[PDB]
Amino acid sequence: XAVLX
Amino acid sequence: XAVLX
Amino acid sequence: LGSSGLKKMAQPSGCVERCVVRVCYGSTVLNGVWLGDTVTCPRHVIAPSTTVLIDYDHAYSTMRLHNFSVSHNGVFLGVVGVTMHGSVLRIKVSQSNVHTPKHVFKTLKPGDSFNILACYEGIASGVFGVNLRTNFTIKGSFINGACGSPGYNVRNDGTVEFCYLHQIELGSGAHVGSDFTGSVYGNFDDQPSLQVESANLMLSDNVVAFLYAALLNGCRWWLCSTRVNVDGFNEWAMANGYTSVSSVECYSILAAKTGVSVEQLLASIQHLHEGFGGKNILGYSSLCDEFTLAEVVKQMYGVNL
Amino acid sequence: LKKMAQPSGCVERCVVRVCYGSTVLNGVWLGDTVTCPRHVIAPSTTVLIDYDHAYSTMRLHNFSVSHNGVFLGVVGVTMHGSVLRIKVSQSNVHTPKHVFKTLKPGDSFNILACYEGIASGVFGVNLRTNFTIKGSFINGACGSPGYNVRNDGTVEFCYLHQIELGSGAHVGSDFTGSVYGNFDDQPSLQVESANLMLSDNVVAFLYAALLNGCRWWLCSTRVNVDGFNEWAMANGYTSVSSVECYSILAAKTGVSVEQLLASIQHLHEGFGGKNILGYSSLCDEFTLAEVVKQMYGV
Repeated sequence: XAVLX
Repeated sequence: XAVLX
Repeated sequence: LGSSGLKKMAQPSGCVERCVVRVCYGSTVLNGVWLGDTVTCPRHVIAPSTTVLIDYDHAYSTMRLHNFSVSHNGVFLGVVGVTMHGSVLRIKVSQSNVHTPKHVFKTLKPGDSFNILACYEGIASGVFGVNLRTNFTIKGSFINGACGSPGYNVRNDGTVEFCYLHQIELGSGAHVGSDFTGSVYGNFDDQPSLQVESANLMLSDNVVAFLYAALLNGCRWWLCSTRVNVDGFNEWAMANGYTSVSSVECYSILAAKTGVSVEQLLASIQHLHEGFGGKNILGYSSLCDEFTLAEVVKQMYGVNL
Repeated sequence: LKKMAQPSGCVERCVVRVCYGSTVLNGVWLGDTVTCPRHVIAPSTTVLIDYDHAYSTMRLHNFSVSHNGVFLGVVGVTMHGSVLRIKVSQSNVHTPKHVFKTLKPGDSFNILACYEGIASGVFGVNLRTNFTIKGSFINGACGSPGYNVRNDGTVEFCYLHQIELGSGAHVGSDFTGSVYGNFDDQPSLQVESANLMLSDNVVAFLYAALLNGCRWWLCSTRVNVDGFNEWAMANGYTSVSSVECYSILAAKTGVSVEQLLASIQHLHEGFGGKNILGYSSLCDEFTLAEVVKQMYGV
């Protein structure tokens, strides 16, 4: 779920 | 009513 | 995940900060902008009083150069000449600003977004984004000594558009400036007189962009099920404090990516016009006309204009 | 009340373009050291990253560090927490008087949103109780600096953007590599605690309203600190911290904090259409310091 920019 | 800054 | 977030921002203030100077005449102190060998600032800096009707003609003719004091970060520049143009002064100095950015001068129109570098005593203290409203005022944040604070836009190629010098706060709290050619926006007077502005209209183009941003961020509760055509909406806008919608195809990019037509966002504006009741939209508790289509697309997809 | 940022100039001159292979994000250039998110060396985006493996197989000649298109020379790379410290030959002659600070929930700071090593936007933000912030970032934003500028001119570097959680919330790390709230710089399913309303800010906001002639909302009711604190339990609000700070503004209103405490309860219910300084709901976006500074220049 988390997205690293 | 207006004021000069 | 499922969004990017919509946040109100100003463009970077760096290149403009290096142009802000402290301009003092007698005991009056405000801000100026230093480009080339010329400092532009509000002309009421030479007014013996700012709290009374000013005879600017007399103010300029009894002006003496040795009462001027221009500094940048405490380093004093040498005043060489002063000339009056509209509501501003152009102060010629010996030293030329070696940090003069590639720049032009632009006059804003209602609906244009720009950036304010709020300055005091020649030092920038805050930076924020604003819209020139339909009544040629802005909703900024200023206190005593803010005058001369520059408004600007930075183009893609890096050219700085200088377009605002803060000058006035009306009795309503609304703020007014001039462009760098001296023209006071909306033809207000640079006097402490009673001046009234036109009733503000909601920037309908901006609300549409805002609602698209809301959809692209997962906010959907407000979506109306009915459609309203452009002419049908413009007839409603004139009668409820909204501008006309220009022009249902600039939104083709977001209409495509959301599957919601502009007409469906127009009927929603009508319904949401009342108020949000309890609910929210991206942190905002009423319809928001603060974001242009360009601002939205920029924050969503990273492209310009 | 206007949410604004402190000038970004001094910070802009520290922002650099950091590229590894073809991966490009932002770095902060202080002295001879460039700090950037370590995931710049990550081979993939949709998969759990073996940073140890990524780092031992790391090669320096694949780095490209630039400031306004001017290339610096990479000399050394060290990994510390969730960031890399890239040693460069050239020293940043525009290194501002600075320190490194780790923010606490409730602290306001400024985000300089950067892409490709060039700043594109600047805005004010608050660190929430769940150690996230609500900003706006897309592809290539990581490494964007967060900062505060003290009164003496000292720049506090305190945030490097790294991740967006599934909830939409944004998270960064400090310059020591510690990711705020102990989130991982991994694409894993990570859920944060529910956000709480910064009640200190709400109180400050209401004082601002009083100072602007907005008084309609003033409740006739009184509520003590403890009574409000467990009203706060059931409505997503923080504890009130903690009465003695508002003694100055209590006077200009004739309103006690307790009278500012009971109104929040009543207004939480709803505004009935009416507004407070343009807001149709309670606002915790402004600190007391921000209010006083915008009101009186302090």
